[PDB]
Order: sequence, then structure tokens, then C-alpha cells
Amino acid sequence: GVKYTTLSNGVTVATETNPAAKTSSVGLFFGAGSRSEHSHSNGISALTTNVLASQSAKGSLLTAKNDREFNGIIAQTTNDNITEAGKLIASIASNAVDIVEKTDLTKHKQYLSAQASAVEADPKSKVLSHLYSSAFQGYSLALPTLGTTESVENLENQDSLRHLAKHLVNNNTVIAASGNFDHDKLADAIEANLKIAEGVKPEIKPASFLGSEVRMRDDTLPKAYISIAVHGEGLNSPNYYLAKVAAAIYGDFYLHSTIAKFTSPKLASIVQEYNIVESYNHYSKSFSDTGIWGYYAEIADKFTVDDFTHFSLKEWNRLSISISEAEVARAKAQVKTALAKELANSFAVTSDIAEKVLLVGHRQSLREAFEKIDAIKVNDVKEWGKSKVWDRDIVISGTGLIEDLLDYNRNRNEMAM
Amino acid sequence: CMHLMALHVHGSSNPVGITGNIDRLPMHPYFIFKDLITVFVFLLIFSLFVFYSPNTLGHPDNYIPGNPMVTPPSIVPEWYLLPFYAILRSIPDKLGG
Ligand SMILES: Cc1cccc2c(-c3cc(C(F)(F)F)ccc3F)nn(Cc3nnn(C)n3)c12
Repeated sequence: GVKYTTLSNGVTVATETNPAAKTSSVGLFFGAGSRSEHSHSNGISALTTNVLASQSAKGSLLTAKNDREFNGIIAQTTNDNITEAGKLIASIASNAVDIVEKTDLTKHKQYLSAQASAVEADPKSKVLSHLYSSAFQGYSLALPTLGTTESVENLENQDSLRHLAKHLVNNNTVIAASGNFDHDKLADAIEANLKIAEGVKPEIKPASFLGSEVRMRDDTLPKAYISIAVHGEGLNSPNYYLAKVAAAIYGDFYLHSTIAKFTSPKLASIVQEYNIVESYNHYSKSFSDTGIWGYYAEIADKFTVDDFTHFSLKEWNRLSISISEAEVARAKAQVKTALAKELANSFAVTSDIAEKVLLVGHRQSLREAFEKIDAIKVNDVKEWGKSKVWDRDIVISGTGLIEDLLDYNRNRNEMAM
Repeated sequence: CMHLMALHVHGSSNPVGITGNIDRLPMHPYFIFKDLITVFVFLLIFSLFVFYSPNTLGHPDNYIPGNPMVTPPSIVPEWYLLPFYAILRSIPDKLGG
């Protein structure tokens, strides 16, 4: 029951109603993430969402969803309490400006700054967050999704009120829902309670990929954390699933897992001849119009970083040559399962449906995605590999024990032979 | 080869005269291509001398068939031994020289 409803105003209510859902959730999203910020007001979108999500809930779980592109509040409740949750968020939005005007942001800013610092403490989140910025340096997409410390303390109620009035508008906002409930009842409940100002959809600020390297050598850490990625296909791109399929070809790996010695990806077998890497993760991060395809890796040995980057990038070359049918069949199946796994929780599908409805204007159910992935032949992957991987510029990030990570020209040169 | 190993044990110095360990780069490609630049410059100048002016560095008298009975007016080494031979000329004693 993916059906959509457009209120008297331009707000679209997209609901993935489905029986046998363990719990239901509703969330209002407006397409203003760090993408739609600038360095002076960075993190305002996260801060203004946290303030709204911090409001008292009538037994519902308000949580803030913060992302590069979209941002909103999500309420999770049992299936019978969904309508109360729906009316709740409409109350939050209609009173958004009033709530923020009187709200004291000092405590919220402390929470947001603590979040941003905690992101920096965690090496993977730092590496990925740095990786995304380095690729898009100079554009708004480079801004951290939760912002940075020094940026946050300069935030003031005026900054967020300007942000909400610009972005929290009918044309730039969507309402997402999921669970075992009647769609019409939720839609009627929202219409009778949601009152938000009209406005034009803010133009999405452009961003362009720039291959670069950001090194944060940290000799005190126990392991070397590195991520290498290229300009992968983002949302609303016909290769969106193809990029995910390519990533699953190399998949994931964790040296201390019972599956390590017995996993399919070739790179996994290669790295175990020397225990080169402790864990690595291939991913296809996709934004509204831009995507980053690559891997993340944690290396517990100072002397094997170059070996991994050499072997991992060598394996990327095989996308355009000598890629096996079995690998594609494996990657297609793995992606399909991973795609379906993300949509299990009602919370996750609510976030997902909100993202697509904002950033692409339409959504594909698993039925359509499976029909698309199933049609991916080996040639399509190889053509994509040549297009997006072979001899294409990479972006490199790394924080710990980076001394052995050879400089750009070495890693970049490995992308072609 | 021995000189290369004695170099490799401690590595090469730098103009600043401080530890290079803070910022090292692999010899390939950077310094390989710098070596190619200097090699092509050297070969270009070497070609200038070899083809267009080969005998300027040498001494003309060396093209006279040697005979012990005739002493040339000036017994002098090639240019690059001159600094040492000068010393040999300056010191009176042959052993001291
Ligand atoms: C022609 C001539 C005259 C006087 C001295 C020399 C030397 C010479 C050789 C040595 C060494 F003991 F090392 F042999 C040391 C100092 C010297 F002055 N050499 N020669 C011919 C020459 N000069 N340059 N070359 C390529 N050969 C002389």
C-alpha cells in the first residue's frame, strides 16, 4: 500500500502501509540537510530538528533524522497509536517557529556539539565524514551532517528560524509513514492538524566531485583506518542499483569472523595470505544527484596499509576485465537481500520513503528493484566499471597509523594498468 | 653497490638538514621522474660535447703518436685532474708532492 496522498496544500503523505509490521512510525521531513547550509550556519538543520524532536511526546518516540540532503522528525508508536503520533508531529511543525523562538538552545547545542565530537572520536565516522567532504570540497555538500563544534556555538535562534522559514514549507516537506494502519485515517488526521507556511522548494545547492586526499595521521591509534572511493552513481541515476551491485562484488570482510576464511569475495582470500587487513567494507553512498563508491577499511598493522590499497585497488580493475558471472550472480543476490534488510524496520522504511519522495520524487518498491537488479548482466557491470572506476579519480581519507599509506599518485595509478 | 647500501642503511639527507622521516615519498614516481629529467639534461649536454665539440675537453697533443724521445712543451693532465696535479706541482719534494 505505497499509495500517496496530497493534502489541500502541496504536502504529500507517502505511507508504506503493510500488515504484519511489528510497529508503526510516522515522520515529517523537509529537504534541508547540511547540503542546504553554509559554514557560518553549519549544523543549524540538525540543531533545529533536535529542538523539534526534543518536544514532549504523548507516549510516542520522537527521534531526529539528520542527513546530508534531508532532515526531519520521526515518531514511532504501536500500530493502534499511529494517528496520535500523526497529530503530534503536525502539532510540532505548526508550532515549529513558536517552539524555537522561546526554546533555549544552550542545552541542545551542547548535545549537538557532543554528537559532532563523538563522530570525530569514532574513526570510521571521522574517515567517512572526511571522505565525503574531501570529494566535495568547496561546495555545501562537504559540510558535516551534524556540523562541527566551532560552528555550533555560533548558532542562535535567529539562524534556525531563518532556516525553518526557508525550508519548512509545503513544497519542500514530505510526510512518511509505515506500519499496520489505514492510510486514509492518518491522512485525515494530518490535514486537520498540520498548518505550515507556503514556499517554493529551495533549489538544491550543486556539488561536484574532486578527487583528493585528506590524511590525519594519528600515531596514537591502534589501527589504520582508510577509505578510498570514486564518484559513484547517486540517486535518480539509472546505475544506482548497478553501483550497489558492483560494491557487493567485493562485499564486506572481518578478519576475526568465522566466515573470514570461507567468504566468496576474491579480495577476502587475498588479504588473508598475510592478514593484511582486519576489516573492510565496500559501499555505494548515494546523494540526491551525486554518489560515492568505494570501501572503508581498518588495518591493525602499521606495515600493511600499502599492501591493502594495492590489492584492493587491483581488485577494482577486475570490474572492467575478467569479472566472473558467479560474482555478479552473488552480488545481485547479496544486494537484493541487503536492500530488503534495510526496509524491515518500520522506522527504516519511513526514513527511506521520505528520502526518495524528496530527492527523486518517486519510489520503487522491492518488486521493481528486484526486477531491475535481476536484469543486470555481466556486460552492464563491466561497462559501469569502465565508466566509473577504470582510471577514474579517487578520493582518499585516513586517520590512524597512516604513515604507510603511500601518497596519492601511487594509489591513483593502481586504478589502471 | 657498497656505497648504495651504506646510503640505504640510514637513507639520504635533505637540503634543510633535518630528519626526513616527517615527510617521505617513494622514489618512484616522483624522484624517478626527477632522475629522468636530470638524465635527459645530462645526455643533451653530453650530446653537445660528443657531436658538436668533442675534442675541446681533451688535449690535442694526445693525437700525436707517443715517442719517448720527444717531450711536449707542456705535460698536463685532462682538466679534471688539474686541481690535484697543481698540488703536485706546488710541493717541492716528490714524496711530499
Ligand atoms: C698527462 C698527465 C700529466 C701529469 C699528471 C697526470 C695524471 C695524474 C694522474 C693521477 C693518478 F694517480 F690518479 F693517476 C694523479 C694526478 C695526476 F695529475 N694523469 N694524467 C693523464 C690524465 N689526466 N686526466 N686523465 C683522465 N688522464 C697526467
